[PDB]
Amino acid sequence: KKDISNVKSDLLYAYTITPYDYKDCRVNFSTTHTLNIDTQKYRGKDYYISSEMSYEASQKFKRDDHVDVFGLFYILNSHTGEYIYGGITPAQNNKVNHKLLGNLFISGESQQNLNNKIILEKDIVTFQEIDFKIRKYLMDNYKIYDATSPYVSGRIEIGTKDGKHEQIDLFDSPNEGTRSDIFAKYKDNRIINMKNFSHFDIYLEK
Amino acid sequence: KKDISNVKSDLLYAYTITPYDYKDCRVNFSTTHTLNIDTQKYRGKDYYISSEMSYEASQKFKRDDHVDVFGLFYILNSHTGEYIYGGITPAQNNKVNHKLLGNLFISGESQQNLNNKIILEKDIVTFQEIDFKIRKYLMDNYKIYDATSPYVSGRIEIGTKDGKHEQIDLFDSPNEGTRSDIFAKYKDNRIINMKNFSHFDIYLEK
Repeated sequence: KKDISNVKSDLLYAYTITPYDYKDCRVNFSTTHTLNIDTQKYRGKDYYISSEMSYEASQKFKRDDHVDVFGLFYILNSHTGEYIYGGITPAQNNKVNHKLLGNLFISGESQQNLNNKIILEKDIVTFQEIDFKIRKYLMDNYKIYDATSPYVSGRIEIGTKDGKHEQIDLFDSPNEGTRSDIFAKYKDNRIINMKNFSHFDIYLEK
Repeated sequence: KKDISNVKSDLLYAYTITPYDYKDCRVNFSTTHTLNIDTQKYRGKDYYISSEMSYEASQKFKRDDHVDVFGLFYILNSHTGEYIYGGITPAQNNKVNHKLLGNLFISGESQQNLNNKIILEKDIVTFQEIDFKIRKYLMDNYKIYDATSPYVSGRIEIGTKDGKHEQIDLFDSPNEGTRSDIFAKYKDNRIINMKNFSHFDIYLEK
């Protein structure tokens, strides 16, 4: 397997990044595996976002649909395009604010309360957006990916109102551990409806 | 299976098209499944070709390589991009002319000589380019895809100097029979070196 210090290294680099956050963009057209979205209003002439997704995900969107974008690039220096995986939801029409409830469980420590630290402004959100914001919070506040951090494993659990949980591994660097490898998981464009969202639980093992 | 008149219908439409033929273009960058190539000198500002290929094929090309393009689009009305499958070879440096030798075998007729009808100007060529030129010749001269054509099956056989043959089905319309379906086969970017090329044989069954 891959050694923990390499994993952290990969992730520190990969997630130290500025996400693309564009609201209400029109889908120009679909390709075999991607959606080409108009971001000219934000980035200038001829600019577009190229979102690679699974077939099932893509079929939910068609030419001219209005969409919101939240994704992390896996390529740099790419002309008029910005390349990401998934990160697409139907455009949010009315303004909205969701203050998330959450808890932090660090090995051998007492539960920490993280309520209201993370706020979302969409009713329908991608796991990619949720994942990123939480990781960033953890990186910023707990330096989870620093070489000297004591964490050796951990995950995020998204809890829904039916009592179920969705897990997201926090220390996984597949294949060569490049952004393309690490962000590939977002290609399913998994989304969650805030109305079903309960709270999140983070587990870090020392 | 698919009925023959539908197949011909699909192919008539699909192959009635003007190919993109651009020489000496620079590769801008690679994505997970495509190559983004600079065609600004031919199509204008910000224009590019996007060539989708198999992993193995793509790895043969890197940023800044000079390449020649010969491909058929599978998408229309796509902004500053032109989308195709494969169709990429290392740029041809010196001028060249290859007059191909070939034969036509139509069921119950005598062999027809097709020598020198098809000419190539590259030493290294894609099957896509070879396939297209021959099909077009057949469409133009034998109307193989017309509803009233008598052909019910057939193929092209590319013969190499070692005595081997590569077959290309002339009447295959997979899946929904869209250009995306029919041209997907070109994604392997299969190429042939003219020095190994012997002649081609076409078989049409009535």
